[PDB]
Amino acid sequence: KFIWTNHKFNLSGTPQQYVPYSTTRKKIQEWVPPSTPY
Amino acid sequence: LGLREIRIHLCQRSPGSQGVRDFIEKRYVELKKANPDLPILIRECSDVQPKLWARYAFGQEKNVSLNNFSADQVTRALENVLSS
Amino acid sequence: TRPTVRPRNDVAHKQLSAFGEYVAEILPKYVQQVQVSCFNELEICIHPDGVIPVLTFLRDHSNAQFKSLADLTAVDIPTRQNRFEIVYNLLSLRFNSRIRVKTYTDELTPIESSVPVYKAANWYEREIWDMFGVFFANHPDLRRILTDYGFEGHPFRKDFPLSGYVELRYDDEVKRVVAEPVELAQEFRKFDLNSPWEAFPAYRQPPE
Amino acid sequence: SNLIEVFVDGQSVMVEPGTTVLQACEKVGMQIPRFCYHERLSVAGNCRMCLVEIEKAPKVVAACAMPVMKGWNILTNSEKTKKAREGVMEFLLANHPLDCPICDQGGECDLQDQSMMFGSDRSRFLEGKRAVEDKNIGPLVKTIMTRCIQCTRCIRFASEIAGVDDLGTTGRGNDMQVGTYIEKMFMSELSGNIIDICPVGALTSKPYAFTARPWETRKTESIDVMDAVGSNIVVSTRTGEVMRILPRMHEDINEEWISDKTRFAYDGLKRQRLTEPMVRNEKGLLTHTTWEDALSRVAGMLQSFQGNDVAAIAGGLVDAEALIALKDLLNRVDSDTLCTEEVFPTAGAGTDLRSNYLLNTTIAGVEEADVVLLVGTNPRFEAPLFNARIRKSWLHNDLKVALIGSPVDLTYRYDHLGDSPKILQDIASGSHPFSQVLQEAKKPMVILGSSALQRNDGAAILAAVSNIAQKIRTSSGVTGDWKVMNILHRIASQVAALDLGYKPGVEAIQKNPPKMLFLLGADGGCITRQDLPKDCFIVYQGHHGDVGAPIADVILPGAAYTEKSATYVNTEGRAQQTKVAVTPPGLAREDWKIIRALSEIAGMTLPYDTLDQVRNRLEEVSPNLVRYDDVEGANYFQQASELSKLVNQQLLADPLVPPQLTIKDFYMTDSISRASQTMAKCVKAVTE
Amino acid sequence: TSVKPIFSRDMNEAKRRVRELYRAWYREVPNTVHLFQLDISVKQGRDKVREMFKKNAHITDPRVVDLLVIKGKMELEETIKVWKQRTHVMRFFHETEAPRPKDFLSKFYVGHDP
Amino acid sequence: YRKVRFVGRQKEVNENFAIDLIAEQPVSQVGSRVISCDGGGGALGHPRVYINLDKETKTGTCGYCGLQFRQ
Amino acid sequence: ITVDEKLDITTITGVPEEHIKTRKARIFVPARNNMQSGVNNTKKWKMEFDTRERWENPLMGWASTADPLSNLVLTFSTKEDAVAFAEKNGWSYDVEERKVPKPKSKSYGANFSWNKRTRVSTK
Ligand code: SF4
Ligand code: SF4
Ligand code: FES
Repeated sequence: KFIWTNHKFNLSGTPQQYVPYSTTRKKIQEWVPPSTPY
Repeated sequence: LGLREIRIHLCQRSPGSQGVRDFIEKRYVELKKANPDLPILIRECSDVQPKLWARYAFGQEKNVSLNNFSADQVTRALENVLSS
Repeated sequence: TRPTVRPRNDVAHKQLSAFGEYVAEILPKYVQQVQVSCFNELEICIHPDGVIPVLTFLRDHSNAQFKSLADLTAVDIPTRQNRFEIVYNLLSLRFNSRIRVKTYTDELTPIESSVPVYKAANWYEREIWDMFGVFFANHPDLRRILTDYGFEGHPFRKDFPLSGYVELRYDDEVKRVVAEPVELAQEFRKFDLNSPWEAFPAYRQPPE
Repeated sequence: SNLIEVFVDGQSVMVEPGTTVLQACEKVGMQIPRFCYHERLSVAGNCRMCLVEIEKAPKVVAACAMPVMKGWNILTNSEKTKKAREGVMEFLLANHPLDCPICDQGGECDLQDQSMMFGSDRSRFLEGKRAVEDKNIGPLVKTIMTRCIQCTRCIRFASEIAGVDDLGTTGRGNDMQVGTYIEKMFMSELSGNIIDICPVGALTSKPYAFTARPWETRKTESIDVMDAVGSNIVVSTRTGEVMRILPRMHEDINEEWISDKTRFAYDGLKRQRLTEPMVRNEKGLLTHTTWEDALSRVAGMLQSFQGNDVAAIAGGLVDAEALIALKDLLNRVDSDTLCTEEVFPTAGAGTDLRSNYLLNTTIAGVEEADVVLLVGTNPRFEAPLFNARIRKSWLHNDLKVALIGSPVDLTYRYDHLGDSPKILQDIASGSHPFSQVLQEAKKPMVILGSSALQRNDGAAILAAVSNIAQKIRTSSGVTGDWKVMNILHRIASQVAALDLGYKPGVEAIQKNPPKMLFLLGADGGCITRQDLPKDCFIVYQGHHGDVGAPIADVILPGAAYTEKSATYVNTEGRAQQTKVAVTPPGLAREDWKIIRALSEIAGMTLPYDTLDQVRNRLEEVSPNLVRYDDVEGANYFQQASELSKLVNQQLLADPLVPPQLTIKDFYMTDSISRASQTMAKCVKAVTE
Repeated sequence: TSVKPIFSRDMNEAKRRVRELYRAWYREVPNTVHLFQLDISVKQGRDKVREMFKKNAHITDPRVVDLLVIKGKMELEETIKVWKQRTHVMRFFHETEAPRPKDFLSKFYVGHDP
Repeated sequence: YRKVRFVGRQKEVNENFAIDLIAEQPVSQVGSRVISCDGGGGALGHPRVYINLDKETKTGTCGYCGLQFRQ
Repeated sequence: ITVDEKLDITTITGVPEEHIKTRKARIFVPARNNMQSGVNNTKKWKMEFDTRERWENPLMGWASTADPLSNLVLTFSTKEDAVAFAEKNGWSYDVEERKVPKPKSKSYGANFSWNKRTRVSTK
């Protein structure tokens, strides 16, 4: 287990080229303004 | 307006400035025994040319100097501005 | 101690004490220090005056040949108050030995070319003018080798931040390949490896 | 004349009769490896990793505790010593389980920078390794006791300096643990400072717990301002953010010690923070506007008001370089009536000559002092390092103590003299004793706080206590000069914010209704909008949002204490300049550069741009704020001893009480504390 | 300071020198401006030369004023010949690089803490 | 704002997650005091580390290993 | 020989660019990381400059930067020869001071005492 069944390739656009991204949680957590009341 | 404040700078040594140190002995307790409003300022050391400073008229600085004086020379040098 | 520790040899260390004893004997106008590297090599600390002179004595003699010039180089040390350093390095073909000649300097003080003594310091002196900035006078030619035509910084000295000051990139807005200030895609992380406790007692700096 | 010569490694060196081997062999530049020995603590013998080998005697001694007699030959490096230091540090690697990937000290530990350089090569054991079990103490100290080389450097410290006696040694033989027999959690100030002590990774810090190893960081020295004594700290930066902070081992203030609050409080620095300018809008609407926009909003409104109708008050941790740019600007429109948030009662002094205004005998004075009387304060939770700078000196030589009012829990044996303001007076002559004891004292000392001085009768106790200092000093009064009467503050930047000449106490606004205020104070509950007249606007300036963020007109951001090169002052009147670390987030800018770009867009344009043209101005208005860390000789309280006797005001009657009692209020006080979410974890582990 | 100077002695032969190679530059800007087939107003080429020689003005010393020369004496080797291909030259006049504010309030809206 | 980069690119992300995949393990027991945690097979796995389970009911899985472990 | 004595305070100009007058260097003795007791990381007076902004790079989060010095630490051997290299290259600077402990007086065997107040238990 924990390994595949068939296979894949190295393809140029498959459409899926995987085009990596960032894997992390946010950073500074900006402030929320207060709601409707004065 | 003025005036506003008076800052007597001095030095701890180079006794050539000692008049100021002596001026406190002479007129401070007495000089400021009146004027219970003005907040004259003794700050520490310019080490050289113990320039007296004063500030008034929207924060314009006027700096007299002193280098080597006697005791009463400065006592009369202060009312130069203080009368005005 | 024997199995893993490099076995020493004494004979090589007796002679290079002698033969170097007396080149502080016969040219005292110049040589200001000499010593023996524990591995059986010599270092002759020489004033900047003799450079053409001393080699010329080392150039020919029947007691010291030193015809083969191998490696000229430099080192640049701040907090030596005279920055740079030279190190000449010469092999004497008959007597099988290496004797290196250290001569200090600054940027402003010139040093005089060795080129008529050996013709193989022709390049090694063109280079150093590029890198560190030392200026060798009376040199048949002085030019720019190892570096591009733009570097005005003289890199290998210790003030050049590793990435130089101008990255390069080509743009099609006209037809050239032009130069815009350096903008990286990663910080070049600075790690910090220097561990405490002073593991070397023998080199222990003066007590102070 | 009283010294010995002893040859270390065949080199002569002089040593006072009664220094040990280790303090000699340091003088010539060697470290005998160390485990249980440490300077500031006491000494015991149970590491056995320093074995020096004496010359001509078959035994091998230990260089921690044993004197040095007429000259031995102290032989560090031979084939005898190297037979021991290799043979101990293969013992204490017998049980030391296979951490170091993940032991959070894994980059500094001393089972690591010994046992490569000194000592062994590989191991022969081959099977074994007890593993005991951990427990918990508090939400700081994290405890894996599987390790414990058992120097017993955490234990001799509790019974020592921070006087809380809890930790113990429970057991016999191969098995003894350390942590406490019962379940008692161990919590106090300075006792978050252990985790410098323990040489291996037994005790490691909670909030930091897993974030970064220590070869990656960047040590940029700094100074901590939440409070009087300051510090000397050192920050750290990974990616351009703060990770954790240490002490810097200054030799007077912070011996090696940093307090607890100044350590775990970096954590509310990146939490809730105002990153922009925010415009006014008329409603409860408050919105973000481009930097240029809400600058002029308040620019013109200065061209309206004039005279005392516009007054600014800055009471907080603000620097000593935004206490000029703001003073000269608001004083070049000739409107002053400005003070700080604090309250310093004044009669005939309090600015001039200062003499009573700062702590006179420095921290390093206490070490010599003999008789002490301190009143109206709980020195423990304000300036926590002036406390234990008594404690260590209360021990190690004799010292006497007395407090006035509300007996609290301190760490050492004092005695409550009396509780009321009305006790001070009768001590002028003989009554309610000491009577001669302050009188017979060779170096008396008296310490008044900022909590008691802040009463409504305040100008009396200042003048009532000064008398007893005059009472003694006029006799001799010490030897000698040896100044006596002195004060201690609890607030971060005041002695700067004051002896620049900014009048003490918030009154000058309390008499009239000035329309336009600038709040740098700012979070004290002193001035409200109800107390103000009609909606004429106050402009908040500062980094946080705590209280006074909503009640305000137009706000402007700023940089905290780690982002700006500033100048603070501690209560001996030194000058310590914090240094840049992270560059401030979003759009916020430095404070004294937000003044001059308020000036030029308005009428007057102040006479400087760069920093050095700020401090020359700091140099005119004061001489000693550019003298970094030197205590200049001044007494000058004779002439103010009499002149402050001018007014005759007498006391109130009511027992003195400090604001802080036992703990829970120590944490959330200033600004950053309040928003620090870990304090929010150790405040609820107090109540229950 | 005692060290041998390079070429000059004090300030005069030195400031005869900087006057000198000026003309080698001033006489030859343009032969290149047709040679590389680079197009500019030939007077630009005579503004830059005079823009640079006025730059380092505060120099108080020989062996500095000789040092700068040894650089300046070189360039006329490369440029009066062709060792550069159009793109080692034109880099003097920076075409692409967006302007710097250099004023105050133009900074304060773009960029942190210069 | 940031989110326009993977438009049409299908955004590789991790189908399984180990955030907790651990708790499904039949947390073991021994009947003894201290144990040897060398995991995943001899000489492939974390360095040997011995942990004490004496609490009441807990264990301790050494933190390299993760695999829920107790008596 | 052309010895030609004179005095002109050594300075050098043109090699860096605007970073001559903009910055302020600093000369300081490193403080000993306190998590460990090793005293050998002291003893050399280095220098290191001011820190300017590191921002975030909006693709990954590497913190990319300008300020091309930012990472240099030279190591000098002493103060007399410390300032030697700021003037000679001509930029502004500042100085800190070295620190070493009190003498001090510590004696085991004073820990068991008749009338003294220093008497330890469970050491
Ligand atoms: S804790 Fe100290 S000893 Fe145990 S592993 Fe980490 S470093 Fe090695
Ligand atoms: S913490 Fe680790 S080292 Fe410090 S005492 Fe307890 S066990 Fe020994
Ligand atoms: S270091 Fe030797 S006794 Fe602790």
